[PDB]
Amino acid sequence: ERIRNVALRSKVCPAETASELIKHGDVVGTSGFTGAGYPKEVPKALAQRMEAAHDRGEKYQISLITGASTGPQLDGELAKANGVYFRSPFNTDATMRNRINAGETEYFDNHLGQVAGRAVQGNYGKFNIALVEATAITEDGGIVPTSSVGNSQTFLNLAEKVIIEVNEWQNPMLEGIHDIWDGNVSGVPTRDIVPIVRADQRVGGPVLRVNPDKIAAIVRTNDRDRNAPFAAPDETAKAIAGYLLDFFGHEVKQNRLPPSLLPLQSGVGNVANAVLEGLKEGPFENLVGYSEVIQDGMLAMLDSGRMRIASASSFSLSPEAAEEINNRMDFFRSKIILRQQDVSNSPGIIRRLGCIAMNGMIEADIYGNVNSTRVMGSKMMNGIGGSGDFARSSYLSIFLSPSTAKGGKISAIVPMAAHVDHIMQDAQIFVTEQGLADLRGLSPVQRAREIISKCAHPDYRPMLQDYFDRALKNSFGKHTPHLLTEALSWHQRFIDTGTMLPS
Amino acid sequence: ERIRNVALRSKVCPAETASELIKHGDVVGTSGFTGAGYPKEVPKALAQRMEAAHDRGEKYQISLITGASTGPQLDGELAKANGVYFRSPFNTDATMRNRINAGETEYFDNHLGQVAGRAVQGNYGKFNIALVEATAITEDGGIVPTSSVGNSQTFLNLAEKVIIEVNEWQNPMLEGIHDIWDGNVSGVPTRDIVPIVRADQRVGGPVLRVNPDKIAAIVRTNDRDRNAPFAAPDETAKAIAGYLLDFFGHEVKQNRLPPSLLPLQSGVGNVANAVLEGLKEGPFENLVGYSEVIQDGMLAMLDSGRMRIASASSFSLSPEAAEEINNRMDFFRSKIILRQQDVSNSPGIIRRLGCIAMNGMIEADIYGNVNSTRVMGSKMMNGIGGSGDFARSSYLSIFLSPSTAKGGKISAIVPMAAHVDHIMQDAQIFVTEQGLADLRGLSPVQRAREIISKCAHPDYRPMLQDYFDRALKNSFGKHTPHLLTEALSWHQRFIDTGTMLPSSLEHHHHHH
Ligand SMILES: CCCNC(=O)CCNC(=O)[C@H](O)C(C)(C)COP(=O)(O)OP(=O)(O)OC[C@H]1O[C@@H](n2cnc3c(N)ncnc32)[C@H](O)[C@@H]1OP(=O)(O)O
Ligand SMILES: CCCNC(=O)CCNC(=O)[C@H](O)C(C)(C)COP(=O)(O)OP(=O)(O)OC[C@H]1O[C@@H](n2cnc3c(N)ncnc32)[C@H](O)[C@@H]1OP(=O)(O)O
Ligand SMILES: [Cl-]
Ligand SMILES: [Cl-]
Ligand SMILES: [Cl-]
Repeated sequence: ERIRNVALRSKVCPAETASELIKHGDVVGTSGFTGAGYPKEVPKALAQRMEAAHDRGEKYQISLITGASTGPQLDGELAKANGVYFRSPFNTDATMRNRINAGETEYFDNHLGQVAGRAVQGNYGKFNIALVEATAITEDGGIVPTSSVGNSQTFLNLAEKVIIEVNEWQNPMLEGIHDIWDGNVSGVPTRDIVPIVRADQRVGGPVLRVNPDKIAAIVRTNDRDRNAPFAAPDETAKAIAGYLLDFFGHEVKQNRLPPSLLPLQSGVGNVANAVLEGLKEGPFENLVGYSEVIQDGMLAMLDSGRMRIASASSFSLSPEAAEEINNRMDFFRSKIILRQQDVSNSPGIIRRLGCIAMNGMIEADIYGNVNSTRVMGSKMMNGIGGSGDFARSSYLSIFLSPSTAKGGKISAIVPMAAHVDHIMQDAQIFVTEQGLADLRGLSPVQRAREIISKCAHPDYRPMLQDYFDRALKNSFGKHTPHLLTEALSWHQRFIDTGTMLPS
Repeated sequence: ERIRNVALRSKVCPAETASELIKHGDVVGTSGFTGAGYPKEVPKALAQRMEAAHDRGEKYQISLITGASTGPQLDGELAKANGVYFRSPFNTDATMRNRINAGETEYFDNHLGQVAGRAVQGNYGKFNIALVEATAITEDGGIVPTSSVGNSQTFLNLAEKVIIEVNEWQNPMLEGIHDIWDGNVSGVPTRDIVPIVRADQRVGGPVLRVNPDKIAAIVRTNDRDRNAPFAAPDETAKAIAGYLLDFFGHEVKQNRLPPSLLPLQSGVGNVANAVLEGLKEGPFENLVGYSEVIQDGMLAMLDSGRMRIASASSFSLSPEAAEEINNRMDFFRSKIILRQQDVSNSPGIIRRLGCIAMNGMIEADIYGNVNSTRVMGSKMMNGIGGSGDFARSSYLSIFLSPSTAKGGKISAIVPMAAHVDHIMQDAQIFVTEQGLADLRGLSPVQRAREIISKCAHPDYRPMLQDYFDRALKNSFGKHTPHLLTEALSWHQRFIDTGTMLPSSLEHHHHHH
């Protein structure tokens, strides 16, 4: 029995009835982070009732605030129903992405570590509903989270009414893996000092806390987390990993990093995951993770023993990896700590621990400004996520990408980024399959020489050098030379012709 | 006597001789932050010898790393001499700015709170010289800083050799105003918890620490800081301050801020001065500053009790205010704390205290991304400074600017910023003399509607609205609509014609 508090069993009701607690205009905070631990059955019932209401000519939309990305049962279903008027902070569902890029759902991708604080400040409005997935409800009424923690504790604090989905699909042995801190991380200033001084330090307890009087409904569910698999590292990804591992090796040899490196943060995506695959058989032992997420590769690192322990807010496992950890939860449970996302992504803690940040990117310009989010400057991919949290706060900020995209039709190194998420100051190292650019110490024109020569694809490098050389001659100022008549012209060329390569 | 350690008196020597310790190629770390507490006599002597070398075909340049901005005697003299091959992290000297924008001095404007850490990591190379201005040297060889702390403790730690300038112009009773911590803020990980939980909290001691064996020279000096003329509020600044104070008043009446607000950070200038004058007149009490700087307007508030404490790394005072804080240093030393800049600008502390950040800007685009640094995308003004430290970490991030620049020929609200320092996520409130845009809760298209309607100048609003409307119809995606063919075209128009305003001899979509 998952609901171990006998009194709360009287609150069990159908998902459909529970969804009726959610009214047009409601601000709804949910569990869910990188396709892990989001509610499933209540959103589906909601979505159907929304569609019905729209047909009758009744407005029915909500504001949906999450930990980060969710899954087809939540973002997918509600987007199909046209039922979300505002979404924050991070999405990876294709149907919701389409709503966002069509202007049908309003979207703001906050820094993930800041979302709890902004919610408490009231930036999203009053929380009408918290909808949280649980593994179990303890005898004293504690809510055991599932495969993520995210913002669930904050949403439970803020919400007028609480709906809990108790998901029998989730592993009962997850209980104990979470660390939920009682202190003021994201509340009214002055905030508390968070006493984490080692990446493996537990400072909290295993359950979310909530006043039982606020629980309006408990829904028994049975449905799987769903996420995409990662691309098995190809020649490009392996080349990137090789350059980065060589780099770490040199840093250690020059005594600029310990032999066990520093706590590692590995971002979302295939490239970051391939680096981890490299590290699992690498020359750095006793590694520690202090990350936003644990992807397949990090789990692989724990398995090989190269990494001793990993801190994160969530799992981001492929279907096959997810099945792996559940068969072996007793081996992995002691190697993993799942924290609130305002703690995993705390800039104070990230800087204190000296994290190494490794993140993907859409594109960088020749001066090493980075776009993580908006293709051609206007079309959202996923969101900034915690990449800003970690890039700015880290000891070393590394960005990783194939040098081209769309089968060579796009250069990932451009004259000017069409959108900036990470400024020059927040990016020190760039790696593509062409090589590695170490920008420490360098002015912007010196950054450009390194990025162009080390990272750009041979198809595009002469064009980039041509832009830079002519900018140096003709730019308004020479500190960060640009030709404004053509800075964004490669992007426009792609829009116009389907390729950044001239005819 | 300012040098109270007898042994160190033997290292006193003339400025010119001290300057000979600095060699071509050297990396030099100096005191100096917002025009306060930078060395003066040794840089002047160095510049002379640099020029003399150059005249004989001999190379002589240094790398100059500071706290932040310095003044004519340092950045000015060395720039005139063409003596600086690399400069970091922040400059406001006009001659040095010209070297930077001509490509004669390489420049990187690091986040001010990060500079110490990157120096310790080795990003600037090995420090050959630390050149630091002092009020006094204590009996046990402690170095009492002057009108700023900046990065001086880190530079003293890293440098192979140390030169101290003891400046008798600086009031002796500055001793005690500084708080220097020996804790690991910017050293090798894992770093220490910095335990500051109140803006008035001291965690360290009154002196910089240095192994006396590294002190190669001490120079007796007597010269003024750069006390920039008071920037008297004009009507634009007063309007901006008016909107901001009205906003604060409303936040308090809605219980989203205490009647004592939260610790305040402001940049320097016209607008900040108007805001400080407004606070002195307003309905708020028990104010607290946690900032980079002490500005003129604070002294009156510390005097009256309106402000209880001001934390900063430096003084940023007019001649009037600078001489008044001197004649009353016994009083003001109890009301002010000067900290290392890696503590004044610590993101963890700024967030913990819940600072309200109020910063200037070159321009913002319609979606509320902010340029603080690079005019037309390529020409450096001053540098990012601590604006990223505070904007990102603050409880509320506010950007304040006239809606136009260059006598109306530039719009400070543009289709696309030519350079970005602060992304949308780091900017919640915009204020111009046209009004205040509160962007909390808003998507980028919603941000644009508020920025265009509240902040843009009437001469530019129709052009902005036209760009936005056509972008909404034609952009590659509609999440942050752009027209890449014309996104930077207002900037190019300024480069080519000296104005962003269009000619009616040509078609423009908003004219119809
Ligand atoms: C600690 C917080 C970490 N979180 C974050 O960094 C969140 C933001 N980052 C991200 O979303 C991902 O890292 C990125 C930026 C999408 C990169 O992901 P990744 O390493 O898996 O890259 P990958 O090369 O596989 O490309 C992923 C997608 O982006 C597309 N893409 C990547 N670079 C692109 C570019 N320069 N232009 C256009 N599309 C691009 C790529 O085509 C693919 O989309 P489709 O499958 O074709 O629809
Ligand atoms: C806590 C750390 C705070 N530190 C920082 O914010 C450092 C970065 N910020 C800064 O340097 C300043 O806030 C800014 C952005 C230069 C604005 O300065 P300010 O608020 O005193 O405004 P002000 O209108 O006086 O402008 C300063 C200069 O920039 C120029 N300027 C301002 N906006 C401009 C624009 N949109 N286009 C071109 N020039 C512009 C202005 O003409 C003036 O130049 P001059 O010295 O007369 O040749
Ligand atoms: Cl650097
Ligand atoms: Cl801290
Ligand atoms: Cl917000």
